[PDB]
Amino acid sequence: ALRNQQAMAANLQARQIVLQQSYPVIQQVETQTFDPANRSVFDVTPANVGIVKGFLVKVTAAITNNHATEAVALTDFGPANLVQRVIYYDPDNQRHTETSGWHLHFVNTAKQGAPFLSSMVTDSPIKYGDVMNVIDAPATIAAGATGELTMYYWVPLAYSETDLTGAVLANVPQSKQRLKLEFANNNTAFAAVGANPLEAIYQGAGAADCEFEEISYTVYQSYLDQLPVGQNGYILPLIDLSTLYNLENSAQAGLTPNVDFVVQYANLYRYLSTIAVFDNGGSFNAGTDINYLSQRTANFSDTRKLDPKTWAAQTRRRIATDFPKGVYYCDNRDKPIYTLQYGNVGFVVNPKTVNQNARLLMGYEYFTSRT
Amino acid sequence: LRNQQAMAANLQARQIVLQQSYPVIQQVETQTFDPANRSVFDVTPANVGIVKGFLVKVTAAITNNHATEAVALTDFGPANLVQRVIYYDPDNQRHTETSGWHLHFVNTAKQGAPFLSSMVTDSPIKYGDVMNVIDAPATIAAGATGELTMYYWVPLAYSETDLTGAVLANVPQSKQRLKLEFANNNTAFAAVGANPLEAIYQGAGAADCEFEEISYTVYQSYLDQLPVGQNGYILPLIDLSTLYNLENSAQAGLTPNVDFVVQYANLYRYLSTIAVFDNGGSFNAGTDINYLSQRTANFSDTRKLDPKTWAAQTRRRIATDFPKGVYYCDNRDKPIYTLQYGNVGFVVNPKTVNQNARLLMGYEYFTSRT
Amino acid sequence: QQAALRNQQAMAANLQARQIVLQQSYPVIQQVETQTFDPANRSVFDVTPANVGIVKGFLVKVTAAITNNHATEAVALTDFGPANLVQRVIYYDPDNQRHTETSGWHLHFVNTAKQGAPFLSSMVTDSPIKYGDVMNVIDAPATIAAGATGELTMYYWVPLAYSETDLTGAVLANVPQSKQRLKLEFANNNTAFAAVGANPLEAIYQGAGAADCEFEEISYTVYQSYLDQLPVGQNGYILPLIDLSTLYNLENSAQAGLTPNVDFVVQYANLYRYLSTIAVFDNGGSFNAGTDINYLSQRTANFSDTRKLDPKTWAAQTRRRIATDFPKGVYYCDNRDKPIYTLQYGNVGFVVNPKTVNQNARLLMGYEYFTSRT
Ligand SMILES: [Cl-]
Ligand SMILES: [Cl-]
Ligand code: NA
Ligand code: NA
Ligand code: NA
Ligand code: NA
Ligand code: NA
Ligand code: NA
Ligand code: NA
Repeated sequence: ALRNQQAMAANLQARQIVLQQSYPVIQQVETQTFDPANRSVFDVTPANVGIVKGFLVKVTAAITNNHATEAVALTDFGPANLVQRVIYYDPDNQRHTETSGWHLHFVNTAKQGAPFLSSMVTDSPIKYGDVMNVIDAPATIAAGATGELTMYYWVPLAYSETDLTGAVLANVPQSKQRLKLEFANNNTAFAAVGANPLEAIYQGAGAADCEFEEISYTVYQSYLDQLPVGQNGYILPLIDLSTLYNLENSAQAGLTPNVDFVVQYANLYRYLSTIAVFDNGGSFNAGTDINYLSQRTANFSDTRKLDPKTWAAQTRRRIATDFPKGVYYCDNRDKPIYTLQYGNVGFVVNPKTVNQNARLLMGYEYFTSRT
Repeated sequence: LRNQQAMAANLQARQIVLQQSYPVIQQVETQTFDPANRSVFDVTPANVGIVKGFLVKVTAAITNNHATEAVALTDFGPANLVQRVIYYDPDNQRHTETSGWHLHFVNTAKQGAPFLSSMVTDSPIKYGDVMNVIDAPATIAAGATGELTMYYWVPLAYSETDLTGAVLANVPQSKQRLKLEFANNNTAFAAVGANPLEAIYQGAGAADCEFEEISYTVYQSYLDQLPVGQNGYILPLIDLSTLYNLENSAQAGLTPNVDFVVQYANLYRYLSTIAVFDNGGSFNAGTDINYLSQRTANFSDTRKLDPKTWAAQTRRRIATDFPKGVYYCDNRDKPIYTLQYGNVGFVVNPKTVNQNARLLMGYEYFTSRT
Repeated sequence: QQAALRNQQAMAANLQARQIVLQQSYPVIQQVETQTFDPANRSVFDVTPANVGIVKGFLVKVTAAITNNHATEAVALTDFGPANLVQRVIYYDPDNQRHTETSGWHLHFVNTAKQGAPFLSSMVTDSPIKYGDVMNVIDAPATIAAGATGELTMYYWVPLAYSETDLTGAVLANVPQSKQRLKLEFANNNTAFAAVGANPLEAIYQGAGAADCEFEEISYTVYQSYLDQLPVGQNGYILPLIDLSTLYNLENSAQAGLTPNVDFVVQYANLYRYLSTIAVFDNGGSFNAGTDINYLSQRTANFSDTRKLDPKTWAAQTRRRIATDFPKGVYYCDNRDKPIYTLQYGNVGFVVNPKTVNQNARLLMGYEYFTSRT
């Protein structure tokens, strides 16, 4: 136990020194403009330099609705669905995050404490506001019109700007990293009336005649350069750099009215946050199809069994607003769910109404060691 | 000497408790009723671990049975769904005893923004007021029924990380008492021209408004699995021997252009002060006040400010203004504390004073159990 | 050789004394002066603050009534609007040393940057309880119609100390001999109103009725924030000597010579530790939302850019700092945790590579920095 306490102390000190001595850099890695009808999957090759903290991905797109008369309107996720999936592999080909664009975006929001890169509305007479359209998409695209969209995603390796847990040391000249981006295409972006809008950007009677004109992306890599050297070479937080900080998502089915649907935290990961999306057969409701949600331990005791509005209240304290309809969030950052500290734990949803093809899309944020 | 070590130990124990125990939020009671029959309830919380506070959810349906006239929300609106709250701990010592609106304003001051609100942004992703956590229709038309939702946090512990004021109830045995007095058909509706201070809706149809029903659910927040050491449970004795209370009072006797001073009592460490200028039923946006201040006898004013400048300081604390006639003062970093009664006072020099004018004061403070 | 231990010890002593001062003294905010005037008669004032204890800064309240006397045309707020009620502010301490010397718009943008949101603004929420813009702390009508009179209110915080907890830059004002001086150069009928097609940079309103707009009056009230009842010890008053011997200043400048697709570089001077940088691209009177820029960057002598970004990505970083965008053509850069200091690395420069350059284009730079009094 002394070897550990000292190991953690050494790690923190090394982290603190790296942060004080190195200088942060953010620089463009690659940009590409394309038509997803031609290609929608791209493998970006990050530069191998210093300690890598994450990637900021700018995505723009132009969409045209050529329907003769009908419009389409943004889905609840909208531009967050411009990227369908993101997967990162480090120089040792160890996979870190692999999740959907919508889940990654919701975590970006949770970590910011407000809708990611949004512009807050105030009474200021000075002309602050949505000036630069950092994340933007027209509410509707009428028949015959073309809309322009902009979206940003932060793909994290390091947990934060000050906590390097999960960061990647990329100083091995011949071992490349891989950032795979799978973009939306005409098939995923447009949903007909009555179809499931989960993965779509726009939905409406004009959907069949909507097409992307183009999508463009620019990946910026954030890293620390001029790493401090000491009496043993680079001073590095060994625990930070051998821990993976990942996001992943999965789908669970088998819900029945008034019965507890339990999703066990199946791995021995340290779960920092959990997102549960109740895709009630293509319908996304504002809590009205749920009796309660909870986190429960094998001891059968609930640590937070709450009605939907009260559950939402806790989230409002975290992001200053509510996540979209049917999206529920749970913060476990200070005391991560770890099944080896207490019995197995489960995330619980007791549904009031269950439509055909109902399912819970689970999104997790967690730490785990490489070994 | 000493103390340095007493506080050092208290803080160490607090840290161990926060690190080792596990937080739980649990429903302890729910009830639906008709205020025509009853509006005062005494909730019995569970005696388990260290209790931090209670989240009280209140929902109500209001029917405007008037034939042709509507009513509209007052400035406090749903914050008046609970008229008063009183908490007694296992040792029969009272902590908070205040109005629902004062409790709500403190919840907002502590959050740094309107309590449990949804902030509006340009995000195209559909975040927003999706769940209507705190909600009430702006107006209820003649013949219509409106649905309202309100939440209040009754604190024992000062915060999630500062357990000062928390209550140990894992042992006490004796019961705790959380008393709640709800709005009723006599307090919720104000006629045009009547004082709207304690009401939820005001308007020409008020006389014919009534509650269809009210429901409440109390959730208790506490720490379980308390850490044990040599001498036994590791506990922050100072935290648990200190009361963190909210209290209200009313003062009258205001006259144009004369300093109206409300004295702070001794012994209490006042963290915040709220003063509501109920100018005879009229609530104005500072236009009826010359200035407000906090003053020490023989040391003058530490912050004598015009109303807008006073409001500017508040905008730095809650990112907006409190409702008309509601003034806030933050003294958290250096609490008002006098060894002599009234060695410090809160001042309001009114420009205009209507009949039946008064200041409704609200205080947040720390004080020793002994 | 070494002996640098002195610095280490000096820093510790400075921090200890700062803490003692913060713990023992009591904060006071007090009105020092209020005046109502007609800008046609005068617009420059020199305020003499009180010499009491350690001065942290000044909160300046400014109100105005503007009438648009045009027979038919209206005027509308410029992007800066009421932030241009004060054109320039300059502070001198008792030793007659200059601290902040900048434009009202720059001071206001820094007030916003340090708050983490539009300065003293009222956010909008779904709360049914009537919070909101109740007190109109900073306010100005979006337009003033022909024949109408509009009322404005704006506030500026002129900092001496860096913050309420970091007294770096604060001023000890106890010498009865020499007075401090806070100079305010206000807007007047020649700066506040821009005709259609004229440069709106320094104006409050712009539009077809501008030539007939006039101030009815402007009023200001200066409140001084300071620490009184300073703690004493064996060696007398306990005081953070480094904090009180360091200047925390805001200054602005102007540079021209931009050409399409060529890097325009503005060098940071040596000795100053730059906490933030603001660059306003006054493209010949046109202020655009990034569309006239290829990219912006901060660069060191080594061709090494630490953040060469396209305008929207640059704007994204700013949204993380103030929760919204600064007005069109206004770009912000936060270097608070690692201040730009040309001694730490080679010379450093702020870069703008413009896509389009109109005649009379220029970059207006605003800086926040720390520097030794000596
Ligand atoms: Cl009943
Ligand atoms: Cl005059
Ligand atoms: Na192809
Ligand atoms: Na609502
Ligand atoms: Na009645
Ligand atoms: Na009372
Ligand atoms: Na306003
Ligand atoms: Na003029
Ligand atoms: Na200068």
